Amino acid sequence: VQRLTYRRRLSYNTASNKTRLSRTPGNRIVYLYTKKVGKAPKSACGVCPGRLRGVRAVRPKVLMRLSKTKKHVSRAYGGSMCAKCVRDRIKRAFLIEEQKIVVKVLKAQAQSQK
Amino acid sequence: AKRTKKVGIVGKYGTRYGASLRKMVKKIEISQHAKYTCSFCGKTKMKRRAVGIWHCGSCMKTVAGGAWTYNTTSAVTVKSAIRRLKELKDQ
Amino acid sequence: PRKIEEIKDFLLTARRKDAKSVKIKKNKDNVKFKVRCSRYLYTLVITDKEKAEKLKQSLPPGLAVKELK
Amino acid sequence: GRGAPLAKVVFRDPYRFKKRTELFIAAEGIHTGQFVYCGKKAQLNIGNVL
Amino acid sequence: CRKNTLARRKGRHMGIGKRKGTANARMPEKVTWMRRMRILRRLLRRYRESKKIDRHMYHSLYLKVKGNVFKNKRILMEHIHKLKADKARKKLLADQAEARRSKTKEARKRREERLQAKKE
RNA sequence: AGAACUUUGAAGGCCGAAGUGGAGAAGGGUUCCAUGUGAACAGCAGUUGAACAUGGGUCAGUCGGUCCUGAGAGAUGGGCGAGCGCCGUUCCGAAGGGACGGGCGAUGGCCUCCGUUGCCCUCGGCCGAUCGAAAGGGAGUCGGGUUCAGAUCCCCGAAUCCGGAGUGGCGGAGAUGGGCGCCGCGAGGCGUCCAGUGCGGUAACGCGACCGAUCCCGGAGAAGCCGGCGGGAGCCCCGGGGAGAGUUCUCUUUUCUUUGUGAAGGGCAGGGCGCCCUGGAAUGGGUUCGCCCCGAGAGAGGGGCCCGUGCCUUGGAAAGCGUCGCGGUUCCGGCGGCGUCCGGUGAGCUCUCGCUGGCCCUUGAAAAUCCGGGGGAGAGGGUGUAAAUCUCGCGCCGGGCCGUACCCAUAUCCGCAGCAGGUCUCCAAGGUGAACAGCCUCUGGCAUGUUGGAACAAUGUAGGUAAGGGAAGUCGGCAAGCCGGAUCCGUAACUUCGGGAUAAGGAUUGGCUCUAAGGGCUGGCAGCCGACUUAGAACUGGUGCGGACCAGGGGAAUCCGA
RNA sequence: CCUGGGCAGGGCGAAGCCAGAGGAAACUCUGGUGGAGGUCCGUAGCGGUCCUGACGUGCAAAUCGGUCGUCCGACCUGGG
Ligand SMILES: [Mg+2]
Ligand SMILES: [Mg+2]
Ligand SMILES: [Mg+2]
Ligand SMILES: [Mg+2]
Ligand SMILES: [Mg+2]
Ligand SMILES: [Mg+2]
Ligand SMILES: [Mg+2]
Ligand SMILES: [Mg+2]
Ligand SMILES: [Mg+2]
Ligand SMILES: [Mg+2]
Ligand SMILES: [Mg+2]
Ligand SMILES: [Mg+2]
Ligand SMILES: [Mg+2]
Ligand SMILES: [Mg+2]
Ligand SMILES: [Mg+2]
Ligand SMILES: [Mg+2]
Ligand SMILES: [Mg+2]
Ligand SMILES: [Mg+2]
Ligand SMILES: [Mg+2]
Ligand SMILES: [Mg+2]
Ligand SMILES: [Mg+2]
Ligand SMILES: [Mg+2]
Ligand SMILES: [Mg+2]
Ligand SMILES: [Mg+2]
Ligand SMILES: [Mg+2]
Ligand SMILES: [Mg+2]
Ligand SMILES: [Mg+2]
Ligand SMILES: [Mg+2]
Ligand SMILES: [Mg+2]
Ligand SMILES: [Mg+2]
Ligand SMILES: [Mg+2]
Ligand SMILES: [Mg+2]
Ligand SMILES: [Mg+2]
Ligand SMILES: [Mg+2]
Ligand SMILES: [Mg+2]
Ligand SMILES: [Mg+2]
Ligand SMILES: [Mg+2]
Ligand SMILES: [Mg+2]
Ligand SMILES: [Mg+2]
Ligand SMILES: [Mg+2]
Ligand SMILES: [Mg+2]
Ligand SMILES: [Mg+2]
Ligand SMILES: [Mg+2]
Ligand SMILES: [Mg+2]
Ligand SMILES: [Mg+2]
Ligand SMILES: [Mg+2]
Ligand SMILES: [Mg+2]
Ligand SMILES: [Mg+2]
Ligand SMILES: [Zn+2]
Repeated sequence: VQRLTYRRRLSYNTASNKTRLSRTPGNRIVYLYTKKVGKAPKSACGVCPGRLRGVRAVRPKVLMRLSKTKKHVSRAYGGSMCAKCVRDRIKRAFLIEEQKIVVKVLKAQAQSQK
Repeated sequence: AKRTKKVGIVGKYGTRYGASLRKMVKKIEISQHAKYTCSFCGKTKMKRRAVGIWHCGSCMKTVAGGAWTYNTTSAVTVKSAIRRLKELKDQ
Repeated sequence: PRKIEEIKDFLLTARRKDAKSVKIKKNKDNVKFKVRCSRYLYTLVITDKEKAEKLKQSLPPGLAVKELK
Repeated sequence: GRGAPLAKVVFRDPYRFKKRTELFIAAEGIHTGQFVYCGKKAQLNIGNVL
Repeated sequence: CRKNTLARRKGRHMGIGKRKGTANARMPEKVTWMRRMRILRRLLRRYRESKKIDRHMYHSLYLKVKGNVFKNKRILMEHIHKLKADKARKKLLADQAEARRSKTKEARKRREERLQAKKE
């Protein structure tokens, strides 16, 4: 029944004025300010979309607070790939390099036989 | 139950804008709202993006198709002429 | 604030310098010991009054003690 | 304002190590991941500029 | 207010004349369908997880609950009882026929063994 | 001195959460507050006021500007112009004054060891200086109290951000292991060699830290609207307890108020995953309100990760609130006791989070800042001695400038004014009710809108009726009035087959009793616990039932415009 | 043009989806489900049809009371 009131001089329901309401220990409903949610980093331009797992999804100005455990995964290409890209790129690099070696030795045999 | 007999998907409009115009818009609305078989993953997940763009749900391989179908028949004729002129007399 | 679980950790932090306020608050079921060292508030809560008495005995006498009622 | 789709094709710079991103007009039937070939003696397929 | 709420709980002041909105406005048909079908679809889960309905009849009665056939929980439970009583008869008569065929083929195989012993 | 108007008690009313309430942006500039006067202004009046005179009042690292670009505005290079000047924003420009590393020279400080200055080599798309949001982007403060006027600013208490560290403030990582030979019973010690820019889990990934330069790549910033559905909070409902108050003509275990945990850190619920392993399915299977998913791996089992605004814990009961009692003239954010509890449920309203779908010749913004990854150029102790670095726990110092009062309005704005006019927003209770409709109440405001007293004449302005006829008045059914909500039957001509359609036309509607149906939770069918809906029947009231309010007259046609 | 804010409840019931029935097949029919639309009644909001109502030296150098049209959008609106 207690109607509550703004605290800043931001009288419009904008995107930055995205709030909640809590209860004070002095038995009074207060209008508290909520920081906007930060999303986790995501797919690297071409794989199935989905936020990368193991990263504290905060603002990048909170990533100055965040240390070097909750921003990446210990694997190489940790905080950039969701490891399905890692297991694809490793096999893709290996297969294409081995097939280029096979094409090179086939051209060498063609040079030797012709 | 067959609720509508002639209008089909166009019954969202109603009594307006003419029988011939609604009949000509019916086939291409069915064409833009129908799901199409993805040629890569084999699924039926080709959903229409903005005009000219088709998008498969699985494997995320976005393709540039026709404005109202997945492949224009004139474009298939163009593709046949391009492969014919490719393998005709070695360019 | 921070809740210290071990007795020896709170004891070593109380002997640690630049800690100017130690408050003792008894209660109907337990007792809380407060260190206001610098920008943090360290609380050792314990329910055994004999352990509270021996920790008050082992409290360093060079530092001031404030009792809360 | 354009009914034709835009195609974002990234290239490799043969002079300094940097991946250059350009904006082609998307031809009919091209898909993401298709290798677009450009140059004089490029083999004639749909999507290759020559 | 509490006396009037107790009267509404007993079922008074709810005649035809003191209705001012439509039936969909009073009790929505979508909400009635949601409650009805959630109950009729989790009773099948409590049957299937415990003992009652198997893997194959679950999907059939699932689609039959999705269709507007089963009105409520009582006739759903009675139709499950009817299907179980039909399955018991269909397996009992098949077991009787299988027992007759098994005894006939066992007698045929044993007499074939007797004639094989007579040959060699 | 003086009261229909000032103030207080009391009585009766209005605004009734879409306010006549609590606060803001623009605008006003002292109107905000206290004291005194009432000539002057307030259209009567005043002891009153936004009038007059005097004296006060706005305190910020964490509220905003300042930073960034948006549409755009703009100067130099350049071109044009008699000319103040004009065009243009990459065009026709020698439009970077920065930096890693190395070498040489000089200076200074404890010349141990470091810090500056000059020269050379090498690197370095700015999409071009600069401006442009008090609603866009933008790191980080919340709880209590304080005055006559302040409040996230002041006091107490409790936190967080951004910069600083040269003689490198304290720890902890890095970091201390293995092998050989000799002595010693052994623990251990000695000589020598080698390694040591972290570990674990099959995994998704986790931790107290984890060398990183020019360069490259990626993400955040960074996205439309509308349905649905689920979780969380706040408010509302009910049952019991505790504290105070109202009624008692009679009844009423009755009626009204209240019944607390902030930011921050840890743990545990709940939600979610297009995240992994085992494992292979068809008699196809699993799940949604709707969908959807599955051999490119479904069901099932075991895991991992994200949000955790929810609960507990330090904060935190010493405050705060209710109630009772006691001391000081006063000053003391006095003094003492008790309580500040147990639960249930929701087509309940608002906000928030998450999943999914639809709509499109509409694809729904950039930049400042910040992070990760690839690359290994380089750096350091090299041994029984400890470094190169730390995005880990602490500790120390600083955060400059500007605005902060009040109205935000049928009286502080604009309209010549205390003008039925206009001006952009957040919060929203109880009942009836589909409804944030209309009506009556609660918190909270008010004196009826620049005057009072007496009577109820003509005429007028708004409201309601009227025997019989029902449009005969009038250019014309102008105005006014009939149907109006809901449930159950039934719906024509025509037609673009969608509609017309709530066509038209009939019946019922109150009160009080029952009956039937629609659910959840436990045990190997039985037993416990609650919501508002539908249908049927009986009894009865002066045919009375949408009882106020809420609110479609209908049909046949012609012309025009889809 | 950029940047933000807002729009109570009900009625009609499109595509898709489920189940059942008829038939020899082609195919047809029935009950749900779904929530489509420059869709209907209607509030706030925006405009102003009629009473040619009230004023008409008015509150106002254009306002007010009923009766109104539209209200998910070719919608209304602040700032630059
Ligand atoms: Mg802002
Ligand atoms: Mg429905
Ligand atoms: Mg008066
Ligand atoms: Mg009075
Ligand atoms: Mg208001
Ligand atoms: Mg004043
Ligand atoms: Mg006067
Ligand atoms: Mg006076
Ligand atoms: Mg004055
Ligand atoms: Mg301060
Ligand atoms: Mg700020
Ligand atoms: Mg110019
Ligand atoms: Mg010039
Ligand atoms: Mg600027
Ligand atoms: Mg104030
Ligand atoms: Mg405060
Ligand atoms: Mg710091
Ligand atoms: Mg919800
Ligand atoms: Mg809830
Ligand atoms: Mg918390
Ligand atoms: Mg203020
Ligand atoms: Mg006014
Ligand atoms: Mg006004
Ligand atoms: Mg209510
Ligand atoms: Mg009701
Ligand atoms: Mg509202
Ligand atoms: Mg007035
Ligand atoms: Mg008459
Ligand atoms: Mg009469
Ligand atoms: Mg008549
Ligand atoms: Mg007549
Ligand atoms: Mg006439
Ligand atoms: Mg009329
Ligand atoms: Mg009458
Ligand atoms: Mg006729
Ligand atoms: Mg009609
Ligand atoms: Mg004619
Ligand atoms: Mg027209
Ligand atoms: Mg419409
Ligand atoms: Mg109509
Ligand atoms: Mg109408
Ligand atoms: Mg007008
Ligand atoms: Mg008017
Ligand atoms: Mg007139
Ligand atoms: Mg007159
Ligand atoms: Mg209207
Ligand atoms: Mg109307
Ligand atoms: Mg309408
Ligand atoms: Zn695909």
